Amino acid sequence: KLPKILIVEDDERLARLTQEYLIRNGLEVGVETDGNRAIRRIISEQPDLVVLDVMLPGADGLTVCREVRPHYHQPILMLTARTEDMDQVLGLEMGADDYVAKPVQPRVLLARIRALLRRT
Amino acid sequence: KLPKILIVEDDERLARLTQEYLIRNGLEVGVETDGNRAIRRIISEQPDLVVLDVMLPGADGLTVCREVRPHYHQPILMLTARTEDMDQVLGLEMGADDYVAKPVQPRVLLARIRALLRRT
Repeated sequence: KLPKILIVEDDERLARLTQEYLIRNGLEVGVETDGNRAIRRIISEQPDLVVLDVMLPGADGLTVCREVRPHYHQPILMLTARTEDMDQVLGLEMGADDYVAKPVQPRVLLARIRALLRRT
Repeated sequence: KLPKILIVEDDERLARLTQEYLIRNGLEVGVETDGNRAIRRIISEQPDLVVLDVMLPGADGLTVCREVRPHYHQPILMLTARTEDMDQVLGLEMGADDYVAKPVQPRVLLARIRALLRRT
């Protein structure tokens, strides 16, 4: 009965390294690399939390938020290299509960994931 | 029926400038400058959200957080110059829902406040 995390990240190698670390810290973690696939997968699998990049093939992160939010109310943590002020404000306003700059220290990501899961 | 914000910040001038900005954006905002006073004030006034610095006289931000949490369940956004990885993890683990580095752009702070209020 571990918390289920879905990592949505185009960088396959980065996604996996992040996945392995979170798994080592009491989380069950899956990885999706396509934005359109993420929308379908998030709605059907209903992860406890989504770690979401803004830049994605198929559908970008902002579009992923808009499309899943009517059917998915769990925390979404945006994790991206798109770190300008406008980008951050826009992500949050579109439905992300957090917006984190890459590269993120593993422990910091874990702490933010835990804090979000705490308020559900 | 505006959201009520309490800013807890030792820099009186910075606190006021931040207060004025948030007020201009549909928030009711108060300012507290002492950690010990903040604990009493947060518990009794029950703000909809607290903007909380780590560095405070009387009682530090982590202590304030620790002390109010059994009697205060609303969002706490830590806003501080204490930006080390360990500091961030500790703040979140202590009960903060967000942890933001100073100086923060006004629009970004507003967005984070709204996202946090959204999750109640």
